[PDB]
Amino acid sequence: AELLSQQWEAGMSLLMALVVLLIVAGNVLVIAAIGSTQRLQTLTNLFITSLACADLVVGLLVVPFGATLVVRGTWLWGSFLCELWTSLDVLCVTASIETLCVIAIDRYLAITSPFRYQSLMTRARAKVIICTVWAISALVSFLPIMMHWWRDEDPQALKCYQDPGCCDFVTNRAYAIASSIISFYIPLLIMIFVALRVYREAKEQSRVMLMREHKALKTLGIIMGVFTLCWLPFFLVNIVNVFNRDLVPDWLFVAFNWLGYANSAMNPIIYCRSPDFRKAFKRLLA
Ligand SMILES: CC(C)CCC[C@@H](C)[C@H]1CC[C@H]2[C@@H]3CC=C4C[C@@H](OC(=O)CCC(=O)O)CC[C@]4(C)[C@H]3CC[C@]12C
Ligand SMILES: CC(C)CCC[C@@H](C)[C@H]1CC[C@H]2[C@@H]3CC=C4C[C@@H](OC(=O)CCC(=O)O)CC[C@]4(C)[C@H]3CC[C@]12C
Ligand SMILES: CCCCCCCCCC(=O)N(CCO)C[C@@H](O)[C@@H](O)[C@@H](O)[C@@H](O)CO
Ligand SMILES: CCCCCCCCCC(=O)N(CCO)C[C@@H](O)[C@@H](O)[C@@H](O)[C@@H](O)CO
Ligand SMILES: CCCCCCCCCC(=O)N(CCO)C[C@@H](O)[C@@H](O)[C@@H](O)[C@@H](O)CO
Ligand SMILES: CC(C)(C)NC[C@H](O)c1ccc(O)c(CO)c1
Ligand code: NA
Repeated sequence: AELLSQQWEAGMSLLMALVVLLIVAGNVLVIAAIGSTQRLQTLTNLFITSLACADLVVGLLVVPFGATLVVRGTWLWGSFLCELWTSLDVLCVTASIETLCVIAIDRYLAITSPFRYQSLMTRARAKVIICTVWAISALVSFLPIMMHWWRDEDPQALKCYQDPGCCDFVTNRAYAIASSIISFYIPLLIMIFVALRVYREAKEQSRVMLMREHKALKTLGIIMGVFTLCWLPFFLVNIVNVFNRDLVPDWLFVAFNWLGYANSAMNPIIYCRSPDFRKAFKRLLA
């Protein structure tokens, strides 16, 4: 009884601390490696840094908070922090997929208009892109949440909003679909379309130089495909719930959300296909 709890509490607190550590280590590495290598300060990696910041925010803030909830069984941090926690969660996924769109666009341009691309893309402009992405993302995630557009009238819903120990995120059907379409599905579709255009013009192509490039593009390809596998199952279930809560077991809907959080750990590992990243990872770790 009370032993079964202690075992679970402490073993979970461990797995959580491990994930926290892996995300936070992995992404600090990426930021520092780009931060301390002129070789690796390309325009494209500015977008990678932005992406790794998003994952960093999942490691320091999203996952710790969510861990305390999973381990201890309730929300211990009050109303305001619960909403702000939810905000940051939605914020991160949105910035992540929007940054992936920028990256696929950056690559499409650089590959079919290398001349137009050169005279257009500068450092001051890649900064503007990155902030515009974070602004759009914060707009679409904070405001509806802090304005309670996500709330429902249900008895269950109000049971939970009054209770300070509840941080369930029970939303209405409108917010569920709007949020999914605006935060995930639309950028997901843009990023697919632009990723297959990029793959067309990739095949339709000094040989050593082109192999090294296509290695980098596949890396980016993997980045995207894995982000899509980690999140697509959750946003599919998010939708289907609105029409039928009986079609998918609750535990799996929770699982799928964690799979999402887990994606924050994967990019630094995947960037180990790069010799340049790998040399900077070792040099840094001292
Ligand atoms: C409290 C929550 C909402 C988190 C707040 C996150 C933002 C304030 C962070 C996340 C991504 C960051 C950006 C990620 C990458 C860059 C690239 C970087 O480009 C450079 O001009 C210097 C890099 C170089 O040339 O070596 C400047 C900071 C900037 C715009 C960062 C500005 C601040 C951002 C938008
Ligand atoms: C809210 C959801 C439904 C929209 C998801 C779309 C975004 C992932 C992408 C699509 C096109 C992208 C835009 C493509 C081009 C630009 C111009 C870009 O470059 C500059 O403005 C620099 C020029 C300067 O120096 O002033 C700023 C970001 C922005 C709006 C990008 C922001 C992110 C956008 C809107
Ligand atoms: C959750 C994130 C949400 C971001 C919050 C919105 C802020 C809007 C962006 C912004 O304030 N800037 C654009 C950022 O590019 C200002 C910068 O231009 C600033 O640094 C300037 O003072 C100098 O560039 C000029 O000397
Ligand atoms: C970018 C995110 C944008 C989401 C914005 C959607 C806001 C829609 C407003 C809304 O739907 N409600 C008001 C909340 O402001 C709640 C109602 O849906 C609900 O309370 C009842 O009418 C139920 O009985 C369902 O029919
Ligand atoms: C509210 C009750 C929720 C209780 C269940 C919480 C599950 C904890 C989530 C977690 O950390 N993982 C399970 C994820 O389902 C492990 C992941 O790190 C794992 O998926 C990845 O390591 C691999 O997929 C890739 O190597
Ligand atoms: C329920 C909990 C843990 C806050 N998950 C939120 C989930 O990660 C999520 C992320 C992004 C989104 O756009 C939505 C929209 O329903 C939900
Ligand atoms: Na509550």
